[PDB]
Amino acid sequence: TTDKIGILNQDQDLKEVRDAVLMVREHPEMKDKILEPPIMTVSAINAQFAAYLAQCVDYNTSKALTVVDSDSYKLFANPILDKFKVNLRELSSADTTPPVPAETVRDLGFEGYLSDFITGDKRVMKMLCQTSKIHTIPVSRRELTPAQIKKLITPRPNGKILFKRIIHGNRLVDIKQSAYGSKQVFPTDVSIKQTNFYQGSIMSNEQKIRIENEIINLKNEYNDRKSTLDALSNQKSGYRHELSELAS
Amino acid sequence: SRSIQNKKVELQNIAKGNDTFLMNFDRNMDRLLRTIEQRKNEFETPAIGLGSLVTIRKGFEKWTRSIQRAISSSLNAFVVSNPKDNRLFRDIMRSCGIRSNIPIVTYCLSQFDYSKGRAHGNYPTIVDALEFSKPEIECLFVDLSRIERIVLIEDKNEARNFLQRNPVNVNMALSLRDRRSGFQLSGGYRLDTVTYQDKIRLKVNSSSDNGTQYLKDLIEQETKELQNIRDRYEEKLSEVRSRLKEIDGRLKSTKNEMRKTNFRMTELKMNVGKVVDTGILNSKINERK
Repeated sequence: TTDKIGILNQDQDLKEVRDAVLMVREHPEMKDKILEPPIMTVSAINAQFAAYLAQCVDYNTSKALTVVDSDSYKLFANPILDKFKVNLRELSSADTTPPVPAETVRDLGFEGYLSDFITGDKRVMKMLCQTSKIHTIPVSRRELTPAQIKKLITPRPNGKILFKRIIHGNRLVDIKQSAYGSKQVFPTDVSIKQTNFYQGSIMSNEQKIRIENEIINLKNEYNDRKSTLDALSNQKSGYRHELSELAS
Repeated sequence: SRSIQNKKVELQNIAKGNDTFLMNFDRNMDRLLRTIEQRKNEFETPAIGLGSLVTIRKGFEKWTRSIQRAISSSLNAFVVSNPKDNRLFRDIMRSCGIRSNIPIVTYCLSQFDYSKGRAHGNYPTIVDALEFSKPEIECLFVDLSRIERIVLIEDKNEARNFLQRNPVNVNMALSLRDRRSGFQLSGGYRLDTVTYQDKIRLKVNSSSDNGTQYLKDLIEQETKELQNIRDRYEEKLSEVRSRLKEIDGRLKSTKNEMRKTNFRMTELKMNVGKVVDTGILNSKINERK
């Protein structure tokens, strides 16, 4: 869970991003010019909102560096790509204002936008709304009724849909409108990678509260057993040392 | 070893029980197929839909992995027109015991014209690279994954330049870096490295003995590419080998120093053992005094 240097040891491919952020930290002129990837700075409010941002933002942009101004991308971007194969994102001057305010969004059964459910640097979060377009995707922790889903599927009379991607509870639905034919609309409901659609239940208590934390605990118990083995061995060597002291 | 499995995925149990080439999940695909074939009587629309219905066109066997990586969202989809049939397919899948997540997308089967929105250029598109059994499935794929706006360019720089030239009715381009990963460029500035899936979800027209055997040798060259990787580190492995040689030499030097300290202790013992043992014969000097 720690969005820090420790998260870079989980995957082998993350070593390049680790070396990149390290060399960025060493260079004093690079930290203020190129900030940390959104996986480090941008953090959600809780664990439920963290999985929502991971579904929209791909794995490449989450570990990609940020280039605030276009001046550094012409002379200081080449020393990064030659040694490390990491993605680079340049901050653009595109507007980050949503088409509709948060008032009408709350009237549709949503709590708010995805940009309001994450905390971090302003320059890093600005590109998450321009690349992944999270500032135009309503996010709600409660699953909405399929009737309201079909109402949101129906586009506006002007010929443009209200939203392109909506998030109700945990199911993610992509609203795509056909540009040819009779302008037919069709939903694409995908499941965000997480446990299940529970709401404050016992959280899938088959035999233990977790499935990998039990592996962690058994590994820690093995470490405890070997530490007690080391304890008894050094106690035996100390007893032998006391015997040698009696011999002296 | 996965690449070694990529060598065995083509001739181990293909077309009968291959849980890595055709069966993307537990042994229930044929079960669900027989179930829907025998219970289509209660379905108002046939739920025959999308991986098996799409076949790779000839001359683009190297783009199959890229097409799969791009349209995996629709390769595991079905064709259902009514929400009642949606729930029916759902509970049938739950009863037949399918553990893999099978997404569903509702759509009314109807053919239309999409030639006005196809990709403009001299490069072949996914539509020309894909063979569809029915035009309805082709129209559904065009509406879902916009395959008519994606081109196929082998060179990465060429595809990047073509995307930067602002092409008409083109959103993204596919590139072939190797047989394990691919380059998916969008807009000519966003470069993303995607990994090809190990399990294939697309049918190939050529046989598994002659047309595919040539592609099997390409996988063997990928093992040599990984053999180059493991041999590139062998030069780095020589560094840690020399390092462990140096540390065992230092261990031998410390053992020699320990032996020298033992010799020093023994000679100090033999020196101090004869200090005041018997040389206290002072009778002569007492007589002298």
